[PDB]
Amino acid sequence: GLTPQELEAYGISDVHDIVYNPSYDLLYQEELDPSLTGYERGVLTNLGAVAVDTGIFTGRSPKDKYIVRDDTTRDTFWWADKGKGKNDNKPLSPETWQHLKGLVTRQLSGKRLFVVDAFCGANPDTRLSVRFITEVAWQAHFVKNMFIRPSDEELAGFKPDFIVMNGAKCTNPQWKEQGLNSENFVAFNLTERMQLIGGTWYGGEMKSGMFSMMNYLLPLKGIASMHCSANVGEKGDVAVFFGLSGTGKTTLSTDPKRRLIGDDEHGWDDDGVFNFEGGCYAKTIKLSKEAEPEIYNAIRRDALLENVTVREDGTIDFDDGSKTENTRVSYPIYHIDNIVKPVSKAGHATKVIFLTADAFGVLPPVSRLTADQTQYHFLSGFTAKLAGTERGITEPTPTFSACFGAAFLSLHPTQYAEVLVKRMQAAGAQAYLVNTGWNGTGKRISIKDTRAIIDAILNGSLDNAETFTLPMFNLAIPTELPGVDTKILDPRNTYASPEQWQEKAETLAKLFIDNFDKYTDTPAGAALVAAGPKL
Ligand SMILES: Nc1ncnc2c1ncn2[C@@H]1O[C@H](COP(=O)(O)OP(=O)(O)OP(=O)(O)O)[C@@H](O)[C@H]1O
Ligand SMILES: [Mg+2]
Ligand SMILES: [Mn+2]
Ligand SMILES: [Mn+2]
Repeated sequence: GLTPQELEAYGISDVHDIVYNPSYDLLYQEELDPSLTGYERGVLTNLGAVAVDTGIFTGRSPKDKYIVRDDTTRDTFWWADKGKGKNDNKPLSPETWQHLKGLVTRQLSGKRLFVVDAFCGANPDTRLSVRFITEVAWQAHFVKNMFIRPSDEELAGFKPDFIVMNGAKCTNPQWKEQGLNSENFVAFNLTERMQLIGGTWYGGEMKSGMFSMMNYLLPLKGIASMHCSANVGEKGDVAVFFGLSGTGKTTLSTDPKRRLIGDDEHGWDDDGVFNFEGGCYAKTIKLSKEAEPEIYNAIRRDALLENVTVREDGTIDFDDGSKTENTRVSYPIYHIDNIVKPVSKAGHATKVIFLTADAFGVLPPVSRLTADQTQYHFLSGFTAKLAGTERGITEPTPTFSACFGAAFLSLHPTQYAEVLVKRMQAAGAQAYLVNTGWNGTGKRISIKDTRAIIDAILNGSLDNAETFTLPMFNLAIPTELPGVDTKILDPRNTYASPEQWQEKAETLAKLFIDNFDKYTDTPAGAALVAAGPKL
């Protein structure tokens, strides 16, 4: 356990009630306490899982993310203001940090506090020992699910390496005078080894905050740090699935034929690929028990639903995105039946899958990448969406996010690329581009077809298939694949003619070219242009 004087050390005073390492049973009764008000309230669903609303913030707030610039961070961080590409790593002063710390520590003072000790990183040599402090039971539940739950033995010798103080209920009235974005804040200090959260209740800030910290510390020690899911076959063949939010990393890694290593966040060291987390954070929008039975089955007692609409009878409307499109459920990883255990890690990845949801309907469902294309597409980090749907228009809107996760990058995209390539080359890994998004049907490729594509990548079918070169993007695509619909494999087949596809392909290529130009300020970047799409 821990004493109230141990919290004083952090600046939190007069804490009468400390709930250290709350059990799942305790979190359940806390959440369902009928006297809770506002966003603290949990409701019990017919699936046995507790549902909560995360408040005004139903996703991350990258515009409120700040990192203290000091002698420890100055020369290594990928700062928002240093002319090295757009990012959310906005510099914060030590003085302004101290003000934010006072807000949170005063807010947590005199309150009933939940303290969750956990690990970020499956390996003792590189894991953070994180102490999370919160005044909201469901927030403690979120981190219990999403971080590695220490054994009783590990708890006895637990020494925090990082402190996360969640003061969601407090705001910053000085934000205007302090040059900040809003009264809310998601702040990091690498000198004091601390994250502070104010204003936003969204639990994801804690998950993505610690990921940002691993993304900083690990590649500085030669370890790749990756926004990917990962799984392993019976033979010990490991695959990682990169991709932006909504591209299928959680959906497609949850494959009953494969043992799940992890959902979202992985390191790659001398020994192999290892999960940072102790749980999975699935999307539930339009969730289908038939399409995703394993994810659906995971939704039960100890899972935590977010922003879903719950009917009066306790049933959930998974289709209802009224509160948000970003409806989620966290659950501890063992809610998945086939997982790597007791420790979430395996060997070196030999299959590297880049997932993308191409709203432009240009990209093939699968193509095997060249070495240079792998690098080009990794730095590009493309996905798109239909932004106009609620208005009855397409509005395909592109996102280029370096390393398929620029939002969590603490170092230059190039540093992530370099270490990924080093690990890939030593392992003889191969890379694949998968479009889990749209084609000329104006509809998304089915989950079934995509799963059958993944099967073909993993089992070697794709590697041994006859291929030809898709024009413009110069992508090796197969003529056919076992278990896959042949028509869809060539992105041109779902339009009236190849020329209608070409119109869209030219548009998309120009976006890639315009976007990549920022990487050409170096000889290696400039050399990668040849691997990109060509008009
Ligand atoms: N062909 C397809 N392949 C994969 N997912 C699909 C497909 N068609 C529809 N989907 C839906 O797209 C979403 C993919 O979301 P998923 O949870 O895998 O995102 P993610 O890549 O894990 O993102 P995050 O980093 O935010 O966790 C799900 O809602 C899934 O039901
Ligand atoms: Mg996911
Ligand atoms: Mn007192
Ligand atoms: Mn993610």
